[PDB]
Amino acid sequence: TSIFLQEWDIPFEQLEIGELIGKGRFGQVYHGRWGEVAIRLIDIERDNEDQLKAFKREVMAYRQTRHENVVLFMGACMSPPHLAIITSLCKGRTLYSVVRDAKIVLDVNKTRQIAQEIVKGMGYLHAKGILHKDLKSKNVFYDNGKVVITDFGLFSISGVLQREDKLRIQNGWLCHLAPEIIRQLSPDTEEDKLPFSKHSDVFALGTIWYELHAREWPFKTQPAEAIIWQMGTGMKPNLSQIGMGKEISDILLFCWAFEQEERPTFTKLMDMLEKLP
Amino acid sequence: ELDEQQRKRLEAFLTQKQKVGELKDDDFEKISELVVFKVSHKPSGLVMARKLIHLEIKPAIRNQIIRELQVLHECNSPYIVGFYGAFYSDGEISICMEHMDGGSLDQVLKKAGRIPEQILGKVSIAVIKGLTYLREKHKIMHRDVKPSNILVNSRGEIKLCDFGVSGQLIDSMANSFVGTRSYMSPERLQGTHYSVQSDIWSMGLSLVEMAVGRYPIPPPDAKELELMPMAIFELLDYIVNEPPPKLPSAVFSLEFQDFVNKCLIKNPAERADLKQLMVHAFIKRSDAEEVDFAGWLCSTIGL
Ligand SMILES: Cc1c(=O)n(C)c(Nc2ccc(I)cc2F)c2c(=O)n(C3CC3)c(=O)n(-c3cccc(NC(=O)CCOCCOCCNC(=O)CCC4=[N+]5C(=Cc6ccc(-c7ccc[nH]7)n6[B-]5(F)F)C=C4)c3)c12
Ligand SMILES: Nc1ncnc2c1ncn2[C@@H]1O[C@H](COP(=O)(O)OP(=O)(O)NP(=O)(O)O)[C@@H](O)[C@H]1O
Ligand SMILES: Nc1ncnc2c1ncn2[C@@H]1O[C@H](COP(=O)(O)OP(=O)(O)NP(=O)(O)O)[C@@H](O)[C@H]1O
Repeated sequence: TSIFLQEWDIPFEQLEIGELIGKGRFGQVYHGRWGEVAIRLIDIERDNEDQLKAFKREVMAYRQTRHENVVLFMGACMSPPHLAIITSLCKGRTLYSVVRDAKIVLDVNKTRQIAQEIVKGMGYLHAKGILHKDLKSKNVFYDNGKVVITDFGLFSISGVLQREDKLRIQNGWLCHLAPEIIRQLSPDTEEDKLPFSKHSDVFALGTIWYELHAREWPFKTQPAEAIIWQMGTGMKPNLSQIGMGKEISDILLFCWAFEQEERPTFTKLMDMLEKLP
Repeated sequence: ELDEQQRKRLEAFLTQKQKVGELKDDDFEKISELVVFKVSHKPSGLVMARKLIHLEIKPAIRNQIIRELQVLHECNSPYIVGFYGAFYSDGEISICMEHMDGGSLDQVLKKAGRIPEQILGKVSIAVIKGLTYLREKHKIMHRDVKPSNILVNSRGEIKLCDFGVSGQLIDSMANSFVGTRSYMSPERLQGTHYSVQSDIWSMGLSLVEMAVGRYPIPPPDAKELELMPMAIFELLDYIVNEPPPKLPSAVFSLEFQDFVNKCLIKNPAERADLKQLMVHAFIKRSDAEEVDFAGWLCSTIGL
């Protein structure tokens, strides 16, 4: 019914909480000290034992992860209604904020590398039976060549969807969602019951690959209802309008493929990215 | 394209804005919830409606925003709700406008059962002449016509609201709501180029919802029309690929049935444009009608 912080293999004497690092839809994220760390406090209902035992199911998994492209899960203390999740703190900027900084060169060799890092990290989490369910550039960190994935598995237990007969959709979410998912969004949809897969996670990498070259998200102009219909029926942009060759544009066709089984594993995708000029 | 009973009320509104000057949070006292609130300005004995959109962005953008919402000072019509000022406060831009005591047509339809054809004839002129104003005198299209944004009052005016003037506020809003009732034209859903024809369709589909008393997609079977569980993507794919909705043959005049049928054509070139609808039999007939709109309003709403 509870999780204590001494249950972890990271030796924990004292934990300090600093300023708020940023606004976010899911709990709050503070600076912390332990070295420096990132504390995400989240709130639950006092007695919803069915979602809390579902959460312990998650974090036991993360206790086993260690990999240089995955944020370091350090600990997680659960005494309801307050919960925390403690990962190491990422020096540097989000890939989101780097893609959008004019002062930053993003050459086709360097984007091929930043994509390979995410793929490695993502192969590792798949290897261990962990879907991310919210892969995106705001949940990848970049600092002078080191590339770290964060926030994996959080979406299951998240509640970022929560008006009456009206689903809240945030800008940028829908263009990461493979069609098998898009076709199912309702005002009754719950994050714990959407059909995520290793395939939907590869789709979301496609959206980052587009974003790495376009330096903006796909479907930037269009309204949300438009995006749902276009994407449910299979309509995907390409990168010829900005002068990207056949091979940079062949990545997208494989990752964004309409039938899941046609999308590669992360292993296969790592091979395809090695073969670029 | 000009009346004088209408010319008095606009000259009466242009004087009520001289009274306000500039605006800030502490000027306003919350009366009731309507997100929008009906609020009581204290520096001016004028009950406004304030809408509060939450935005969180750096200052060079919030000023680029307010500059573009200054355009609504210039636009003024008896078929457009009145704009007073637009200011930023506490991480939320606030638009204060004319308050309208009858509400939107989707809540009067919520309380009434269905709206009788004669009243719907007037509103179409409101809407028809409303949108034609902004295309001809401001080169803007509405971009969000639906029942929730058509406003009525005990004095008997009907006007539009909530339209696409500021292209940067479009961009700065962070998240959108999607539900079971969509009013988006099939050409917008498919991502192709679009004009005021989208608003005409959005008007057509709004008119058949108000005349039937039920959002008309998916169309009801014979069991539900006699007495008179779906995912977003199958509603939107219905709108693009199935034949458009249509009024029930029996209970509505042939002029009306055609009027919506011409709005709900799928190919936006064949759809009726703004002033084809100005000369349609159905609105020539309702124009030269005497309906006491304020009377039907105050009687069924209770004010
Ligand atoms: C925008 C909006 C807003 O301003 N205010 C001020 C709002 N408040 C408000 C307003 C009035 C009053 I009294 C009271 C109020 F409270 C709202 C607002 O309250 N609420 C509700 C409550 C929450 C809103 O929901 N929204 C809002 C409304 C509508 C739409 C949206 N979202 C979207 O549409 C999302 C999809 O992204 C659209 C991106 O499109 C950007 C515009 N890009 C173009 O058009 C390019 C077209 C084009 N052209 C080309 C060439 C030429 C040549 C000539 C012309 C031309 C045509 C016409 C003139 N020249 N063109 B070419 F067409 F430019 C080539 C291409 C959100 C509000
Ligand atoms: N390990 C970390 N190190 C440093 N900053 C972090 C870390 N994890 C999250 N943050 C930041 O904390 C804030 C909140 O994180 P998060 O709630 O994931 O927001 P987000 O994932 O960027 N956007 P969203 O999920 O759509 O709400 C953001 O400013 C993040 O960049
Ligand atoms: N000027 C107004 N006077 C009175 N009621 C209003 C006014 N503007 C909006 N409302 C009501 O406020 C509620 C919300 O309006 P609105 O902000 O337009 O959101 P919405 O109707 O749910 N859809 P949307 O307009 O796109 O945001 C509805 O019940 C409207 O009838």
